[PDB]
Amino acid sequence: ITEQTQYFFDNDSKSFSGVLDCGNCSRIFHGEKLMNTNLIFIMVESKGTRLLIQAEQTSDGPNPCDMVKQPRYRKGPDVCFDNNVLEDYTDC
Amino acid sequence: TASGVNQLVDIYEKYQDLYTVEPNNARQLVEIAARDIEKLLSNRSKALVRLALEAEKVQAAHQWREDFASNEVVYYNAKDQRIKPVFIEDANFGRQISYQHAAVHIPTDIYEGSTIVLNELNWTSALDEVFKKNREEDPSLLWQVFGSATGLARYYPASPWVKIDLYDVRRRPWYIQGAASPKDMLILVDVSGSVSGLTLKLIRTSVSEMLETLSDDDFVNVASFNSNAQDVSCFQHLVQANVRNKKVLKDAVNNITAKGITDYKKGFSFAFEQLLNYNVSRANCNKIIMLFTDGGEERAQEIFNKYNKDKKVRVFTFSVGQHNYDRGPIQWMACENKGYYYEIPSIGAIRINTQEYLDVLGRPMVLAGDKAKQVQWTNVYLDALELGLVITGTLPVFNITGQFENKTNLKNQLILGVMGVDVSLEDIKRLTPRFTLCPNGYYFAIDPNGYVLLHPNLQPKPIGVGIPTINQEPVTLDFLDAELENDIKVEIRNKMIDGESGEKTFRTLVKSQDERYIDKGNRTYTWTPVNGTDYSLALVLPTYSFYYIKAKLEETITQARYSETLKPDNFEESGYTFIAPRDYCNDLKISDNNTEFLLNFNEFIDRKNADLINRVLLDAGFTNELVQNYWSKQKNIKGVKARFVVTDGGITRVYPKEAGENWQENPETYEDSFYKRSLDNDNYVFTAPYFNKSGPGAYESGIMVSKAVEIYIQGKLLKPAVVGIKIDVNSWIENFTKTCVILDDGGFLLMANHDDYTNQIGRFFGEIDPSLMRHLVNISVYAFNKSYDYQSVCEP
Amino acid sequence: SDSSKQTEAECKGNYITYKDGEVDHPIIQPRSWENSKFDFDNVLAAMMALFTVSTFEG
Ligand SMILES: *[C@@H]1O[C@H](CO)[C@@H](O)[C@H](O)[C@H]1NC(C)=O
Ligand SMILES: *[C@@H]1O[C@H](CO)[C@@H](O)[C@H](O)[C@H]1NC(C)=O
Ligand SMILES: *[C@@H]1O[C@H](CO)[C@@H](O)[C@H](O)[C@H]1NC(C)=O
Ligand SMILES: *[C@@H]1O[C@H](CO)[C@@H](O)[C@H](O)[C@H]1NC(C)=O
Ligand SMILES: *[C@@H]1O[C@H](CO)[C@@H](O)[C@H](O)[C@H]1NC(C)=O
Ligand SMILES: *[C@@H]1O[C@H](CO)[C@@H](O)[C@H](O)[C@H]1NC(C)=O
Ligand SMILES: *[C@@H]1O[C@H](CO)[C@@H](O)[C@H](O)[C@H]1NC(C)=O
Ligand SMILES: *[C@@H]1O[C@H](CO)[C@@H](O)[C@H](O)[C@H]1NC(C)=O
Repeated sequence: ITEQTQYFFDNDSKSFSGVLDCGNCSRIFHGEKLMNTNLIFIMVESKGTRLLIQAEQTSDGPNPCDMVKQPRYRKGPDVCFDNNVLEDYTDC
Repeated sequence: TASGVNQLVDIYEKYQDLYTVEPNNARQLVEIAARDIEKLLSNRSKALVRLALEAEKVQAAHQWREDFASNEVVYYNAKDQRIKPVFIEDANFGRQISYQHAAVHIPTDIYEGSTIVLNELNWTSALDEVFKKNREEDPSLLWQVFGSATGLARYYPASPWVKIDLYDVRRRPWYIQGAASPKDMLILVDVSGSVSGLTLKLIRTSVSEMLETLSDDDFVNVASFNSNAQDVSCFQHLVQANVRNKKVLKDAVNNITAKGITDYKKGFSFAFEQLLNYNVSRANCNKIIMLFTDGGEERAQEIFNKYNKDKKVRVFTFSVGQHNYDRGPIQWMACENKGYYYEIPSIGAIRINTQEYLDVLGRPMVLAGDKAKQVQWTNVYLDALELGLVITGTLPVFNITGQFENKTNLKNQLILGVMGVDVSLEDIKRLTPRFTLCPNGYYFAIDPNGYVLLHPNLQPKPIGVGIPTINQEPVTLDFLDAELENDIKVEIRNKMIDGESGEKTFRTLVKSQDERYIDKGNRTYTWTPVNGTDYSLALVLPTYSFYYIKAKLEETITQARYSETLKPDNFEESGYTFIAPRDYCNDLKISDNNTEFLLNFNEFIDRKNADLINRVLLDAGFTNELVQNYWSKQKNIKGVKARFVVTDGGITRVYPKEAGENWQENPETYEDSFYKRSLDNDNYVFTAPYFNKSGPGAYESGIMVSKAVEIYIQGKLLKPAVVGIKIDVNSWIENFTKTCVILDDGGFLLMANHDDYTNQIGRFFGEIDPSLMRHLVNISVYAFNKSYDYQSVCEP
Repeated sequence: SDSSKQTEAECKGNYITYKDGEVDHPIIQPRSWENSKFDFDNVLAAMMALFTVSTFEG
């Protein structure tokens, strides 16, 4: 069960700016979406931790011991053939 | 300017003739296809019913010979007195067929020539004349099969059986479904002191060999007792026995250990309590308590009096292992309650025993004479003769011997076998023609359990469960796990399971075909039940896919010049042309090699389906008029590395005819990730080539750029083609530097001013400078969705 | 050979052994309805098989 991730823009806002606090330092970025185009242009203060990954990486599925608490909807069949009187119970 | 997006819109608009923009009714489209699928699953119901009655009317008159030294039974044993057959290579089945007799498969340890079997090869030799009648009535009828309850399967189109043959019909999903109704199993493993040793290895093996006889519509739990009854797993109630729920139970049974005294009273008072738990949505009949143990003294009569007084629960008991404890009380428990008693002395005796209780559960089915012969379609699974993805319809055959003499005090309450008829999904994907839709639109269908039959994201490979380990289940993808979940597609699913017919238009995220981008879009989910079965054929259309260009063309001259347009020799002056391989009467699909098919296509149109071949020519001319008028004039624009166009209809053209060698996108237009991606946006899209692939690129290929081709032909919006160019990075590097990272959604680097970043082009921005992105994500830009792909492979 | 077939007429053909008791790793072996090494069918075979007992060997 590989677990894919994908990214996309939340806001339609074009102008971005902020401050980084990675460690014992800071950085300033600005970001502007190239309008009428799927693109984002950002620059941050020149370089001076843990990796993010986007490729699908192996993982166990969703916690199966938890999805059963609140399961998905389901409609079983309705023939349900059992409990007939005229049955020979002389086998064992 | 380079691509010619508005240099083509005129071409499509200029030829107002040669068009008829017709609408997809999206309600007469589902119903006309959900009535074709219902007709298919009804023809396979006549082939079944006509087969059950012939194998019930011949069993009645068999006379039970017991002497086959003479009058030897003649048959084609599948693994090779016998028949030497003649085999014709049939491309339909993908293997060798004979069509003149029915093969037989005796499992690898049922003696081929015992008396109980040699009769089975006799009265089932009268099926060969109704196997042949069924397909001769209607071809494309893949596998008739009679799954006799003595190991034998007599599947009609006789092929050699497909390394030890552990195949045994009495376990295949299409058998345990016909042979019994939904269960509520509850295994009571006896992990007490006395099972320590080998008896525990057989209990852990035999339990996991019984959870494999459970469908997706019958529940199960695995208790255990050693003077205190608990659950081996973490479930605490019945859990449906899915492909996944079983894995929790199997992996919790295997990690069990023997300890402490044995207490049958406190361990049966826990089993009968978990079968009364009526707020879990159980399958509300065939309650069972399959006790696994070695042997004891206490027949807990006061437990079977408090609970199970009126005999609703069946206590099957297994006395597993080699030992000398009293198997007396155990025999009483299975006899007093409406059960049966099985003995499992050692491995090998595990497979043949755990599948036997279906002969007991099927007793109240035989007595319900013909209210119980109902066709029943198994959830999608992988065929056991390398056919692909199939679904089988099951129908039990009962034993009518002495009937109408009213004898019926006999073994006349067991079934001969379940007999099935396979429908392949590649035969259901032909009743839902996809080509009058946009590449985004598609049909799909779901079980009443939610699992998708017929979904485009349903890869023909076994479903996955759990991370693998260092060292016969069906393909059951739930509808909410083949598509991105949201609180609106839950309403759609819950309204398709109930069988209601409606419609719902909403804006939803759609994952890109190459699992890298997510697109917001508008989708209209129409659905309608497939009367007469339990399915819900739905159809999802982009809001702009409500019209399609059906070409009218009968002049034979205009298509004549279209015909040589895409000849391989005219490629220098008319682009390197591809055609999507599509369904024609006799034209042969590629051998993974497009250029062979393009050569093939020309003869079949040179010699003389109608619409698909009529539409591809119109695109070829319409595309060619572009690649001759505009693309040829302004040849070799500076930043361009290649100029390409794709249409619904197959034609894909690239000008340089050298970049065509570097055209990675597959020739099928309806599967191109960018073509779906760009069809959904209303601007240009940049598809970053992957980073560090096996193949080369990203310098000699450039980076793709695409834009849809929107048309208002008669006030109606269409997007019937996608033109685009492959921008070389080097030319665009300078114009960038002449002015830092440029970036697209999905966080894929296209360029960076620093030229170590730009060396690893296309890598995920966040495997480069993760500290920025995690902060950059958290400013409400670059959202992320995290879905699961249950059908994929891993190395460990 | 198959510990679950208790007669001549039921003990014919192949069956599935498992090496070292591993549940996986099947091996297909034939079924042989073989007498013991030292049987008591005759008085002579009985005397031979009582000799080997009185030797304390086997
Ligand atoms: C289903 O049955 C109804 C009658 O109840 C019929 O009018 C309708 O056309 C059918 N729909 C399909 C999809 O077959
Ligand atoms: C169903 O069977 C009828 C019987 O003649 C046949 O005419 C029809 O073509 C069949 N349709 C399919 C989809 O098998
Ligand atoms: C059963 O076998 C006998 C002789 O072996 C033969 O008379 C009869 O035709 C066989 N039954 C069928 C259905 O062929
Ligand atoms: C196996 O069961 C023991 C029982 O205490 C538990 O401690 C252990 O974590 C379990 N291991 C696995 C892999 O389930
Ligand atoms: C289900 O039944 C159990 C046992 O009686 C009870 O403990 C629990 O509260 C019930 N839950 C619901 C949702 O009714
Ligand atoms: C069906 O029952 C009859 C006795 O009524 C028996 O002779 C026959 O062998 C049974 N069916 C099969 C397939 O064994
Ligand atoms: C490219 O992929 C190979 C795969 O084995 C890996 O060894 C190598 O380190 C990768 N190089 C880069 C620059 O990612
Ligand atoms: C995808 O992410 C968005 C933005 O965070 C969130 O609103 C939405 O619920 C997510 N959808 C899925 C299917 O996870």
